[PDB]
Amino acid sequence: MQPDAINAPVTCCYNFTNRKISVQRLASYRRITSSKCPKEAVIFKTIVAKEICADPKQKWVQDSMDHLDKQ
Repeated sequence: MQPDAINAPVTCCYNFTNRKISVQRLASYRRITSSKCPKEAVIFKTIVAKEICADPKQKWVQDSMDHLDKQ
């Protein structure tokens, strides 16, 4: 499949944020799935360039995808 992602760094989330984030401040996102991680997650990159770990299961989270996907 991959060429040789074995040397690629692996990024995982260990806890999730508890405060919802404004759509006006989210710049991007990415899904965390590597089986090397304790669990699935979403990493939101903010307008002030901060990266936050969020629960895939939360509505605010999912709706934030919708808006970034241009809804």
